[PDB]
Amino acid sequence: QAPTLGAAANFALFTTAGAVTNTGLSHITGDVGTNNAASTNFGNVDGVMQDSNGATSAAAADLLIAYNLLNAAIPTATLAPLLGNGTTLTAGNYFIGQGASLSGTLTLDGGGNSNSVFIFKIQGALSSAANTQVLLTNGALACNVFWKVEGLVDLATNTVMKGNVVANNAAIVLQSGVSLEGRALSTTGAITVTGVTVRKPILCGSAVLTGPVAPNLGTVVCYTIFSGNGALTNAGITYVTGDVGTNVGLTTGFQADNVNGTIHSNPDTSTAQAALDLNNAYTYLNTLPTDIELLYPAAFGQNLVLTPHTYLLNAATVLNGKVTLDAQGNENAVFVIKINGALSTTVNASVELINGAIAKNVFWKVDGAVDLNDYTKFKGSVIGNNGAVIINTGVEIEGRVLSTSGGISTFGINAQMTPGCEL
Repeated sequence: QAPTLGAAANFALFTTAGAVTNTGLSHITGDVGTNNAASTNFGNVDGVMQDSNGATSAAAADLLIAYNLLNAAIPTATLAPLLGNGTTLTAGNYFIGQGASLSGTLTLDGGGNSNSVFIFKIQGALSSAANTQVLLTNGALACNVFWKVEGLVDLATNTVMKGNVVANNAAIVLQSGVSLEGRALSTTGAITVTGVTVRKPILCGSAVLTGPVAPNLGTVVCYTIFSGNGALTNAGITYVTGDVGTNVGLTTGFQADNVNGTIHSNPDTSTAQAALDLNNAYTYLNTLPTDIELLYPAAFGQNLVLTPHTYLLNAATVLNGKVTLDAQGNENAVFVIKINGALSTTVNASVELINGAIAKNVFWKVDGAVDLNDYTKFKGSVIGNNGAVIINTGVEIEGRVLSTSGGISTFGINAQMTPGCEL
């Protein structure tokens, strides 16, 4: 059996004792923390910032247990300290009785068995040369790779690294552009990262993320652009699949032959029922418990990747460029993004879906105005509350844009509802 990390598994970056510091734009999936200080200068992290609390205390204890199992592992072979340079290794417990250095390419080959475990016992420091790459093949999984390092871990610029890097009574330093599918864990010592990507490995018994239970949209699943209260006005050449309308005021500017659906030119029984159902959905989304707070709403996007959870952005939010929603292979995964303020975007902003994520299962609860800037590619169901909506030239929506209250103005857009309507 590979060693369990217990609570330490929750983390991308963790030290039992010391400072945890970021510089520049880093992309992190997993908790970040220290059991005796507070991490500084991180941007948006897909994980909880855990500082000197019950979570870090638990991680500290389980990291110790993990370390001891690593230290107890009976070596299957000895390696020279120069690791990589085109070398391939199969499963084993590898003993290096001095400081080690990674260089060039190192391939870990699973032999067609995803249960293959690779443990490196480094009796000294571990360094890499710039542009070093650790590669996995033939079934090998990052969650089954471990480095037990008795000294400073220092990974050079653009190092591609795999596995759980456990530094015992030493610091970890991850230089510009390091990309780690794995974890940086210290039993005490500082962690310093600069412009890195670190994503905790999935599998090896990690719970499959589902996200929260999706709201029931009721009849508003059949609408694509809808206001509970306020004029709905389109200009330019716009195409819609699904219904459009307002429950208070007039809908104008949509050309019937461009709408695969019904334009409700003024309020009717359908808009009345949609308005009730929109309020119910908003209230449901608003009251879902927050899993992860994204601490920098002004900096949202910039190639942030999210996983199935309920997120809170606790201020007006700007989507700059791209945000990606990663279902991690679970097509039924739900993402809820609660925004406590207005939502606006840059031109060419985008929401992208990977690893099975579908727009039907993405929801945005926006407590304020919604403004989708020119040529934004937006996905999911946006439910705004008390604020005007503007959807600018060329915006593409796979999903819907709804407001409980507020006028809506659209300009030359293409908006197509996601599945659920049965009319």
